Amino acid sequence: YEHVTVIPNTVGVPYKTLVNRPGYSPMVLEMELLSVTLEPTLSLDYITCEYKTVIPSPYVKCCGTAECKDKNLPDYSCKVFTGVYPFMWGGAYCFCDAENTQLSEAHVEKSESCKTEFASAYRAHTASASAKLRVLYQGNNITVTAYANGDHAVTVKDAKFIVGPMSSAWTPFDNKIVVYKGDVYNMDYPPFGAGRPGQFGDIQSRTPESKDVYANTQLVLQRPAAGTVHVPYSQAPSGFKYWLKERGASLQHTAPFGCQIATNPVRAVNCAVGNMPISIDIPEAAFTRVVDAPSLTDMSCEVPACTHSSDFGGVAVIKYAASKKGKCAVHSMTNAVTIREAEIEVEGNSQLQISFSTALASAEFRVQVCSTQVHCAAECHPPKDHIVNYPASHTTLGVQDISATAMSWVQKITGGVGLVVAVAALILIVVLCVSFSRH
Amino acid sequence: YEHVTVIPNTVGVPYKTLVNRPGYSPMVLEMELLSVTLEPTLSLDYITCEYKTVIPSPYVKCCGTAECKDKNLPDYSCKVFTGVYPFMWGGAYCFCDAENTQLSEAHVEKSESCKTEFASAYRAHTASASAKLRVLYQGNNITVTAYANGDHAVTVKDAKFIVGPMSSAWTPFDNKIVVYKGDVYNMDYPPFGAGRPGQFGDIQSRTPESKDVYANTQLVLQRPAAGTVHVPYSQAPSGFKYWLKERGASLQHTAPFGCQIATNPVRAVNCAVGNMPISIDIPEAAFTRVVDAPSLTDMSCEVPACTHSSDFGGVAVIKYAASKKGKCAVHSMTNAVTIREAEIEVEGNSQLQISFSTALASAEFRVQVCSTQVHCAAECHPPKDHIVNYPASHTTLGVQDISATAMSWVQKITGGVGLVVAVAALILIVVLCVSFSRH
Repeated sequence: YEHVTVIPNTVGVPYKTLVNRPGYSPMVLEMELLSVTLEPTLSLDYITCEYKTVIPSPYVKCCGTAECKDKNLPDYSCKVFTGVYPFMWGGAYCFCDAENTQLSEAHVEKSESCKTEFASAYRAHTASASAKLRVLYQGNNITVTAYANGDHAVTVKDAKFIVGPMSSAWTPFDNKIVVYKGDVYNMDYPPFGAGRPGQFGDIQSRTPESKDVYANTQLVLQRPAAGTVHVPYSQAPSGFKYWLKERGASLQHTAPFGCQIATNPVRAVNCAVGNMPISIDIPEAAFTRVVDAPSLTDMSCEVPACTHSSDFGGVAVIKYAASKKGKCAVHSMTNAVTIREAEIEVEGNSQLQISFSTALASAEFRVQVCSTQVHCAAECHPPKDHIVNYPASHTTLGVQDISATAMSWVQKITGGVGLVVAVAALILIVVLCVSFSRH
Repeated sequence: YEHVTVIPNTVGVPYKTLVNRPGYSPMVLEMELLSVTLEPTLSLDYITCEYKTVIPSPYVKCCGTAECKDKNLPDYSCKVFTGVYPFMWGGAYCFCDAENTQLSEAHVEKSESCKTEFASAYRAHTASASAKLRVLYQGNNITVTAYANGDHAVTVKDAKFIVGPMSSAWTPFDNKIVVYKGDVYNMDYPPFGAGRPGQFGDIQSRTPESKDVYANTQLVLQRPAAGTVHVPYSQAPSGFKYWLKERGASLQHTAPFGCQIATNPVRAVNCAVGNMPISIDIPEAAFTRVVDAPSLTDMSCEVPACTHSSDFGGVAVIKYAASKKGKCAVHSMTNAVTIREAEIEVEGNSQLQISFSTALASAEFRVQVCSTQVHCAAECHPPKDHIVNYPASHTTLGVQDISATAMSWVQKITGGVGLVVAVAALILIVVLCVSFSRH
């Protein structure tokens, strides 16, 4: 028997689906999503990290002008400074006090630390959805793991499950993301080979191990002074270190729908978006014939107490004549009231007790037990706790088409006004009938 | 100077662009795509290959009934047959006949051959398009390799090139593809865990090395021939072998737009779809001032021959007076005529020869030789050959462009009819003016 149902894409909340196969006792399956994951497919664009500036010992040519040639190093710079008269600990270094020049050169390369401390610029395309589903099949708690793309059917206890496709293709991740450690950011990182100084991406490489490094640090060599032998320079500070200080909140804290973000690999977890279709193939052996099942008679419902609040604030007690001893499923006949128990055992002429959750001020519902039904009704009190740390178990909130009891006031006013109109209309019609009877 | 152009994605066809930077001599660049690759990102769903049926020696109970035990092997089947009296080469298997029964069992495993002979079922997402561009820059042929997503900067000869984004996101690959050796197919392969016997994907595993194997071969054990111990069975033939025989044409033979398909990695090459924006950052050192360039005066164009053969069969000769020896860039002032030469060397008082390709019946066009322009005209002949082995170098012409100078027939006829209308209109106007002058 193929049964198809749809549940909201929420986590930690059970849903009930009724399986009606004629000739067999009704079956109720309790389904709960334990985890939902959207895993994006990523392609690495580049790695950015802290740069290292390399400055070889300066060359001093005492008598004559020093010269250098262009090099192909990532951000190479070279300059010759004239009129220098450098000193060492033992006194002046250079004999000539004229035509004395210093040759300074420097280049930029990726730091060795880039193998450990770096940010990865990734491109996101599409995501593969998957989920862990708990199903109360045959009274047992069975965990079903499958992809949520309408594929990868899995079989547990001879029951085949197909999950998805998802009703929504929304993801918390943008096309461009940056991953540092456990933190993922929706950052529009600059194009490879065209980074800017003092900003994220000032130094770039395709992979951590690559020797191909782009660098733009605006490294400028400065003149030495006061007889010193140093090689001063002006260079923009690493944009990586600046970014780390100014990262701001990551998607783990800013993403909508309560999405959790994880890395290694990158995942979006338990996003409350859209819904998830589920198709279950149920073996014929899983069904009990109505002739073998218990059949209840002379049933009646009472409701000792009710609070219209979360976590099943209502309680109902139903008296039944068991007839044959056995067990059967219990299901609500309305979406306004949800019953916690999926099934009960019936014996003798005892009463059954079930709990329920509703947003209704007046709980008006029917309960189906062992293929027969009773009518339950109660006035439900409000909660005292304004706020709770768990999601509501009831289906929805009150709507214009749903109201409390003792609302006969609305009917009485509507009826009274409608009567006044009906009478006024009749009086005018009768007078007109007379008017048209003239001549 | 940043120069932005758009060229067609047709590979092997050069396009020229004019760089107009006021104060400097006009520069002409030639660009040709050598290769365009659309490389899809793939995610493996499953591997399918030939299955191996495993049948262990049967068990014969000489005087009694054997029983089967359940097993969790991928397609396990077991049956016990009665009334069997098997023989060996040396005589009957046992003394007892009527109570003699046989137990046969079998299961299915993926073949060890699946390591080298298998088809991979992939899902495709997006393509990381890239291109290899040939550029004529400063008189030299340079090669630029870059991604075509618009986010990759490549600098050559101090000139920065940006390629893309692509004007089209079309790919020859569908969302679901199957790859065997060098052959990629677009097929809706069956979902994992739910294959069908005798069809592709009858036996599946997530990876070639996986021990988790799904199989649906509909293996049924049959009763052995009397007097024998063999184990007969009915099983669907491998769907992999059937698929190999019925594969049909591969995408490299069926794909639109002349796409070439290759595997390892899977990619589409040189698809003639849409166009590709290119942005070039040209350094000031690359430019020559108008005062540095030769000035060309008193020049005229003569066209000794023209055929619209699409092979640059047209020839034009331009007589010029140059102020000094040097080089000038040459560019067509119309899209109907393309000139093969990007630049010409000019000296003293002489003439230069260039070749061109057009589809015009009458080659009326202007040519910019340096800082000045000359007008060319010719009557062009058709080619003798019907078919060529290369794409046309000329562009597509509209209705107003294909017309010859013989179109003066249209003007004479249209003018004649227009004159008749103008006169008839005048006659009516004059009569109406008189008509209201006498009433």
